[PDB]
Amino acid sequence: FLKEAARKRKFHVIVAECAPFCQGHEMAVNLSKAGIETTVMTDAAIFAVMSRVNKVIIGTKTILANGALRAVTGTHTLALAAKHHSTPLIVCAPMFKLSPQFPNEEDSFHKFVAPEEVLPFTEGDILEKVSVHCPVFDYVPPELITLFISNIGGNAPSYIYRLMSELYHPDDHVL
Amino acid sequence: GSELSERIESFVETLKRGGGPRSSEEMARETLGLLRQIITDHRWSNAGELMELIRREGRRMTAAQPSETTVGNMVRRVLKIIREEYGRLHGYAQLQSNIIEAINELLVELEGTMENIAAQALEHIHSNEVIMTIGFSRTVEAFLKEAARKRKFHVIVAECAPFCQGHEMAVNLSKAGIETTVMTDAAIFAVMSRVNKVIIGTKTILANGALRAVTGTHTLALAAKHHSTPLIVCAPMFKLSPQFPNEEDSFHKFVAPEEVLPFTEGDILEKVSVHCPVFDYVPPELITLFISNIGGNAPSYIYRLMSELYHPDDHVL
Amino acid sequence: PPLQAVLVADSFDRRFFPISKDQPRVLLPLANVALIDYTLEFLTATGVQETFVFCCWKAAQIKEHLLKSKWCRPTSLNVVRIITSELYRSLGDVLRDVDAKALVRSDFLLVYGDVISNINITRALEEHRLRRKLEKNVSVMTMIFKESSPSHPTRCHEDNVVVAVDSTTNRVLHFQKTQGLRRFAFPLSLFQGSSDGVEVRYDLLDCHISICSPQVAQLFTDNFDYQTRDDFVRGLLVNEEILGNQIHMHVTAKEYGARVSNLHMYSAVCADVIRRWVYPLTPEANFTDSTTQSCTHSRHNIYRGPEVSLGHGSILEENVLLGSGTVIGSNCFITNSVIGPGCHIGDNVVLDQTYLWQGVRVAAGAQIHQSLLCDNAEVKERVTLKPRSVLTSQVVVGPNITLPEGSVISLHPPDAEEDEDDGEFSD
Amino acid sequence: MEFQAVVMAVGLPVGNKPLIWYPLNLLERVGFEEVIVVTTRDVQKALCAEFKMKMKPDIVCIPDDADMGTADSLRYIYPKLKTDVLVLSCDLITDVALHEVVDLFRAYDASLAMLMRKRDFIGVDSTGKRLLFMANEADLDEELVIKGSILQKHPRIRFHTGLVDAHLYCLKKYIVDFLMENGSITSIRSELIPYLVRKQFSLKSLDIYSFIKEANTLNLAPYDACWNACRGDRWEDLSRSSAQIVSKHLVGVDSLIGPETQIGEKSSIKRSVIGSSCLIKDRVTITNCLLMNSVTVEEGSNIQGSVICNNAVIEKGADIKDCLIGSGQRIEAKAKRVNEVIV
Amino acid sequence: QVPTRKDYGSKVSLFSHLPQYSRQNSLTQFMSIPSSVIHPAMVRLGLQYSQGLVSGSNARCIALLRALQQVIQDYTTPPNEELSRDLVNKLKPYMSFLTQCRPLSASMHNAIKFLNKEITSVGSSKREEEAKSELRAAIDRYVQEKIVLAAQAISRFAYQKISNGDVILVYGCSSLVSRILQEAWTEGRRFRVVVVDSRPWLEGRHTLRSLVHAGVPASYLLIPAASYVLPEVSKVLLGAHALLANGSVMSRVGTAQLALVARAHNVPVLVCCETYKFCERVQTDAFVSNELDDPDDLQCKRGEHVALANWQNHASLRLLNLVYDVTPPELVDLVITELGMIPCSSVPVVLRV
Repeated sequence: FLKEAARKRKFHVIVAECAPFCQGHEMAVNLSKAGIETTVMTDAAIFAVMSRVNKVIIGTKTILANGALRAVTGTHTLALAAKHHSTPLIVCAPMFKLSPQFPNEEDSFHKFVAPEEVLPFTEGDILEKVSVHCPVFDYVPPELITLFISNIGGNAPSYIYRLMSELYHPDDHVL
Repeated sequence: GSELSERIESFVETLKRGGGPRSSEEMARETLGLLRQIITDHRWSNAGELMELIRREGRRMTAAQPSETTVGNMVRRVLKIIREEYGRLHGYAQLQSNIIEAINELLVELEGTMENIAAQALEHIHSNEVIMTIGFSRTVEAFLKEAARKRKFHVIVAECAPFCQGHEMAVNLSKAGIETTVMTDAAIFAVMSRVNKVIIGTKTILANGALRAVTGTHTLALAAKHHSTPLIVCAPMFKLSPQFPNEEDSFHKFVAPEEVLPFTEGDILEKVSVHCPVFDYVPPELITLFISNIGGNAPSYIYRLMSELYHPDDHVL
Repeated sequence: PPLQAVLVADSFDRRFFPISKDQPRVLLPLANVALIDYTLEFLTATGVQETFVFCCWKAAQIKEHLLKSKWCRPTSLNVVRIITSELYRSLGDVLRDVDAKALVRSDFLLVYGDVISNINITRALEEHRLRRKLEKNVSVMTMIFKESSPSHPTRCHEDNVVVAVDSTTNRVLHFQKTQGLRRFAFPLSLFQGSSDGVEVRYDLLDCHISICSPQVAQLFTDNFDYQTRDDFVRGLLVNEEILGNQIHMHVTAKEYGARVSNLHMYSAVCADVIRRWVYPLTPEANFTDSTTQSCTHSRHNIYRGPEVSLGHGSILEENVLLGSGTVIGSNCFITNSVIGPGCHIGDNVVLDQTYLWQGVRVAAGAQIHQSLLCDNAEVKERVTLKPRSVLTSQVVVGPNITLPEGSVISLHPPDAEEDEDDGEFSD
Repeated sequence: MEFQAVVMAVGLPVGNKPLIWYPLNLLERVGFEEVIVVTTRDVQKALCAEFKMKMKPDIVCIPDDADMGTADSLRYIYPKLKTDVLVLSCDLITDVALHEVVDLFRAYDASLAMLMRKRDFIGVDSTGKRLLFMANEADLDEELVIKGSILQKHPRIRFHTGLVDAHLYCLKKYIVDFLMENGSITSIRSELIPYLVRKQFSLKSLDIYSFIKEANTLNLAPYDACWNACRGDRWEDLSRSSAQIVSKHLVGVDSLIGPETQIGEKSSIKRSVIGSSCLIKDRVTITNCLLMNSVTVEEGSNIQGSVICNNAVIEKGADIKDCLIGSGQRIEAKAKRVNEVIV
Repeated sequence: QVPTRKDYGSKVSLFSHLPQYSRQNSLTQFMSIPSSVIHPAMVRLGLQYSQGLVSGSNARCIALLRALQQVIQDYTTPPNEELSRDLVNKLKPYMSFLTQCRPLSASMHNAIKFLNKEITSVGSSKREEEAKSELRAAIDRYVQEKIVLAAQAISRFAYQKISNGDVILVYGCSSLVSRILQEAWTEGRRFRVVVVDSRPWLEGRHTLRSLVHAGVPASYLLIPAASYVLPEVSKVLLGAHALLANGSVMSRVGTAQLALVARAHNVPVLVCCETYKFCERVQTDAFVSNELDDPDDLQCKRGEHVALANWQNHASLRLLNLVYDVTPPELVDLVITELGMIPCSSVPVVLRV
């Protein structure tokens, strides 16, 4: 999306990096390999920089039957920020990232990965009483997004629960 | 003696109708001159008698054009100063000269509040930025072409409609190479998404930060509460008043309806009850950061400042 | 140099009858404020320090109101000299006096008895003095006119004026009234006299605030036929051969200048002073210094004097005024009206676009629209009226007595279209 | 096409070039590929070919009978016409932006657009386009009886008394049809326009628009204005002596003569507009005027301020000033009066 | 052969890509007046689009379609050519020229698209004249059903949501609100409009007139003071000179701001829009597509002087005045289209399927 919509213009791309294990960093290298003015930052100061940002393009993992997608971690706090500064949330998800379940259907809706990436084993004794959570998928609510860039065009969080019936069936929710 | 009364009547008259003194600085300044005149050229045995006298004259000066309180709060501060000097000399002989020297202190401070604000400016602005104001205040234009000689931002001024007053600023600031863009007030929100902060003036700062500004700013305060871009309220400290928002809403200044709907319109003026207010109230909670000749402050410090300057008893004036 | 200004305290086409028999046309409280005060305030603001009020019809009362008023007090920056003379009854007589008694240095305004305005003539006055001294006394009177549109409810059939003015010099090349006329007439050789292009013009409300040089009274007293400024300018504009001395003009954009000549234009300018069209003139400013007129201006122009105490559940639509000490009835309905100081009101009474005045009293049940009620016009129950249904001076109306449109009723048998009573008969 | 390249003029091909070519190349320059023409009408029916000698190989035209009014000529030419019409005059030498005229015609759909370049006093709109009451002086007695309506409609009527017209009218087809229905009028410029502009008042309105101008004007047998119009167009018409052999020997002073430019000396002329096919190279004094083609000069002719016509051989120290030595007078040793010499 | 109208002074930072045109160099100066290139009906349409005589959405679409009727039913076909090819090929420059002389609103775009589909419908099946008169009848049935019947059904709908005793509020020459308020006053249903307005194209005068000439006790006050009336404006009834996919109502620059102050003041909103202004695109900000007009009209005769007479001689004064902004669907509390009183969040589906 960006490195095609930025071979005409040149502008500000503030790539946060996923703190559990840096994910946006190869993103930044790949973007900069065309010179797009990419600024990498640690995901803990978004509410600092959010007020000098215009369009919030977030890449998501999958969507739901509310529009309330769940994406790479730290996107829910980015959504709370980018609504506290009322910027748009220009999601970019093709069709096949859309599953007709509902938000509170999965016990541990997230996907906890090995806490070894949050407090590596080489730490020591303090690893005896530390519940080192690591939920690498966070759950955006419905009302924080505004504009799905699906590969049919733009859409809104209330032209999704019909993309179900246009793509799936009612009784394939449980599969 | 009668020269007192004649300059009083001249002041009251040019208050009721007279355009100019332009900068509220100048209104307060000629008010202070008249205050000195009253407070040297009259008779009073006790100081409380002068309290009562100046209270009478301030009551008349404010109930003349209650839409303007710079003169009213100047009267209230002078009454505070007489309270001060009487307390100092009670816990009577020459306190007159003490009054006059304190007033001269007040006046020399007033004459420099604008440069205080100017010097305080540059700690809030930095390049690659876009700033939005409204209307026209001398304080704000001083602010901006002060911060302009160090770096070149992009100011976006929204011309008020009842008077293209902001227009003037947009010319003035264009005479510092400052990237001024003039937008029609309606279109505020249309560009509210690319204004990193707003700088608004006032003509009053009521007793809870609920300023009262040129019309077309409550919309600005709300569109900047929305985007959470901040309101730099560049209000020199002397613009306060110990009055509170909800008071009989003879609060705006309903200017002649010729500004909106010209008289040459025609017959339709039979029942078209036109309106034209030039003062939009603004509530506190939208106000982010006050500036003043003391420094920076929060809309909660304004009550401290009001209990500071104006002795809380003379709010009825 | 100074600027004296004459206030001709009565124009001399006596029309407000029987209104002009209880109190003069100038003592008329437009909005609880004698017209004389609006005139004097216009004078004081526009730059005047020197006024002379030549009062004719019961001038004693115009004085007794004026002397104890503001300007006649020494604290005024505008000197008023009540030059009273019950001798004459034509405006030309006033002009001939100010000629013979040498009461002008130069540039003395001429204002009628009741002009309502807030015009700043400083631009007009500057151009006046300029073209005077820059063309050596050729000018006589520099007229000032308010841009309007031919149907605004102020300029009615009475004084719809028509001008033929130049483009740059702004002199009145031609002039005529249109009260009962449907065509127009000019000389072609006049347009030869202006080859750059004359301009006929019809969108000018006449402010009656044309600035008068001393040469005005000069060229006036030479004749006797001239007896109204209209006649004056007609003469100056027909004698375009021998020293015509073109009357000059100037059109204004913003400020509002009109004259309460007739009850229709009176109601128009009342409901247009209420609507703030003449800021600062608006009764909350109380430019007439008196605390019996503290108009605590409210939302929707619902004015309210001190100590009002209106009724119970009574929508006041807009433009309402309420004089001091009044009282309104429950489930009343006022709109666009004006009430008077200390004037009772009854229960279940609608008052649309009316104009009550001082002392009046309306008991329950009545319904009044577009009318007027002069002083102390006590009224019984269950009474309706019609557009322009004036009355005057204590004429109690009996119950269940509907009146048609021009229902002018008062004490006068042969002038008022009925007689004073407490029913609708028994002269 | 939807527009019409029609012309209208009576009473000719004098001047630099024939009086007809200038509107022709005007039109063919401002679009108007085809060019409709109404030719000789005076007494004959044969000068069409003599008008057919224009460099542009496109011409459509008719000759006619002795006397025909302009309204009469238009009702006459009604048959072969089918659309929006644009009447012009061979007697108008202007470089106007006519596109603006048809602009103010089309944008507002006014029934008729006229042009007037600074008799003929008009009363026009408060904003400069929609004329309201036009006439000439001798039309109405002494007054301007302005119908109270049109002042109730534009309470600021701005006038134009010191102004001359141009006679170039774009007329909607339906007014052409209604005119053809009516067989009383004869003159466009006199009685067509005021008829419309008076019936404009009393939805469908027959709006009519006027365009003021300060560029160029029309000319008749008093070509006095035409000589100076051609003075300007000699700055214009070369791209809007001149186009011939250029010798630069004698006094060519803002002058222009066609081919056969006799190369001689001892001759002079100022503020001149000369013609071609002339045996004028020998000694002569100034002219200080314009003149048609086919002239001659010899033995120090002291001509002045007049018109040297076509097909003449005049020479030998003459004395003339403000006297028309035109068609049918040519001698050598003669001093002419300074008054109006009919020749 | 199609010239362009050059820029006018200096744009704004974000709008170096948006267009900004001048109200004086209408291309009708440098086109051969007997326009054998563009049908003079189309040129007349473009021109009287420039000067701003016809303004509103409905009005502009009616004008475009009347010009298309006027040219089509007088179109001439070339031989050895298919109608639905030769027509659109002979037509594309006309739409290009119209865009040049003035941008195309949403209504006009959807009208052009409908006409393109309708032209693709007909073919050599009929001879030229048959399909031609057919196209004409089709355009006329469009002009009927999509706007006139639209206004009718929308008035019948909104007549439910106007209570006897309240007020309403409007914004500018939105034809539908004029019709709604009028027809809602004829049925004995009392209210009291309070129009607002903006500069430069002060247009609220239009609805103000059209109301008082029909007995609607209106009131007028400029838009920056609108935030004073809302303590009493018991509804809000905006127009919508466009509609977009995500419920982002694109309208005149004041509607969004007004709706925002209305939301914050706690009074309902009700846009009104028929069902062809739904352009099939989406826009989330007020900058990706707007139209800067001839900007030299901001200057006011305030006091004695035009405050910017030398608008362009300053090196760094740049004036914008947008025509449309895009109010977001968090604020649009209704969309009264003829398909129903659909709330704005559910518009991406109704008007699309």
